[PDB]
Amino acid sequence: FVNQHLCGSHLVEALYLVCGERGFFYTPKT
Amino acid sequence: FVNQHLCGSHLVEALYLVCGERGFFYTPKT
Amino acid sequence: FVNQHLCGSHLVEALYLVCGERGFFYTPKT
Amino acid sequence: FVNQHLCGSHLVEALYLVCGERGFFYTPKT
Amino acid sequence: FVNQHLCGSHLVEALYLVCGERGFFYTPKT
Amino acid sequence: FVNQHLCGSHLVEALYLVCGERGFFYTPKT
Amino acid sequence: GIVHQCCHSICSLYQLENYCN
Amino acid sequence: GIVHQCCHSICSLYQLENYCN
Amino acid sequence: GIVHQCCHSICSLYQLENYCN
Amino acid sequence: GIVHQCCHSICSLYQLENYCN
Amino acid sequence: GIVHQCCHSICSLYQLENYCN
Amino acid sequence: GIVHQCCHSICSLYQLENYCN
Ligand SMILES: [Cl-]
Ligand SMILES: [Cl-]
Ligand SMILES: [Cl-]
Ligand SMILES: [Cl-]
Ligand SMILES: [Zn+2]
Ligand SMILES: [Zn+2]
Ligand SMILES: [Zn+2]
Ligand SMILES: [Zn+2]
Ligand SMILES: [Zn+2]
Repeated sequence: FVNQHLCGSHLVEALYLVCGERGFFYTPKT
Repeated sequence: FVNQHLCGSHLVEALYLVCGERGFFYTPKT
Repeated sequence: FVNQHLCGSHLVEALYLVCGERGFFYTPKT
Repeated sequence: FVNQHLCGSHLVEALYLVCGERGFFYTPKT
Repeated sequence: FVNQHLCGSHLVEALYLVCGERGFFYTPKT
Repeated sequence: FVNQHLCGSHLVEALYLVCGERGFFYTPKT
Repeated sequence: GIVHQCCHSICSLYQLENYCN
Repeated sequence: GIVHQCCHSICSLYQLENYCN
Repeated sequence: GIVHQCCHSICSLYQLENYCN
Repeated sequence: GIVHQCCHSICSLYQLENYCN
Repeated sequence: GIVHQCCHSICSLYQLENYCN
Repeated sequence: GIVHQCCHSICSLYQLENYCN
């Protein structure tokens, strides 16, 4: 898997891919 | 075709922009 | 809505989303 | 399905790259 | 519709993330 | 064509577009 | 679910806002 | 329109160039 | 242009809408 | 080819890994 | 948050999975 | 590689084509 800083929508597409059917949660300023 | 899987990709990118600091949960199920 | 610098194709996808059926104009070096 | 709406997203990203400084107008209508 | 052409776009972006330093070849043919 | 630094998945989408049916090879750390 | 509503019909930014936390 | 031509059939970079200003 | 307003600087949704038709 | 397998059915990250060099 | 862990810093695939449901 | 040529530096369309099959 890529080894770079993942930011903005790029971090979201990575989660989308990586998590697959599991789904994911994107909460930045938590 | 994978119409659902592709649409999902756009959806999460759109949520990234729309939600901002609010964050969001993406559950392909339900 | 997200509060970050929008650059390159990211600014175009934001306009695409935000403007919807209204359409938009992208002229950078005006 | 939203085949037209999704295709539009790719189109504008492609125009961003192809047009460059020339800019472009995106009118989903017409 | 251009279902194949659009899917291809997502595929290469996904390979970018999955392959990382390993790189990849994209041959729309075969 | 755009005249900017093309990085990450942005370089891959540019190759996808530019190369068309020819296909392309993305090998970064060669 | 967001997939069933927004992949069947186009959801505007305003409609997508419902799925934010 | 760009949608009717390019979403029906694949438009190459060269074809897309027509829609630039 | 929009690049300097929204890429170099930060634009609110309202300011982004200035570039809608 | 990657298009025929992954555009017909969803390929997970694990399946996509086969197409890496 | 995930932004500081994976955008500001670099995250391994395993660390990225911490944000999966 | 292409990363240093087109990401670190700027590549013209012609130079980008060097990476086409
Ligand atoms: Cl698509
Ligand atoms: Cl400036
Ligand atoms: Cl920090
Ligand atoms: Cl360098
Ligand atoms: Zn980017
Ligand atoms: Zn798509
Ligand atoms: Zn400026
Ligand atoms: Zn930080
Ligand atoms: Zn370098």
